[PDB]
Amino acid sequence: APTIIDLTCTVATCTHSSDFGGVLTLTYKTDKNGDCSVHSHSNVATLQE
Amino acid sequence: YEHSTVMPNVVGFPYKAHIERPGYSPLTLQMQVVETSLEPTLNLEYITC
Repeated sequence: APTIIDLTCTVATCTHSSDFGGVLTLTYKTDKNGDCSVHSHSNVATLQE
Repeated sequence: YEHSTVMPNVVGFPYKAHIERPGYSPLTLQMQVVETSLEPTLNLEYITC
């Protein structure tokens, strides 16, 4: 697994609609390229992927 | 998306309207008055010669 350090998130746009109406940008630092899993830890917002 | 503005009644003045929709990048559209005409409603009383 890749090691991820110093990660922050900023919200580009948000609109509380029925569809997926908000978009997130995450900044990170990694040692290798890889495929690994993202999650949200509340039901106030639902991710798509 | 509905928008409303007010533009001066001047021939040749370059009016530019700025639309800022929450989910999209801002848009600027240009309106210009090429020509104008104002006609009264006339009812003939008589003629002379």
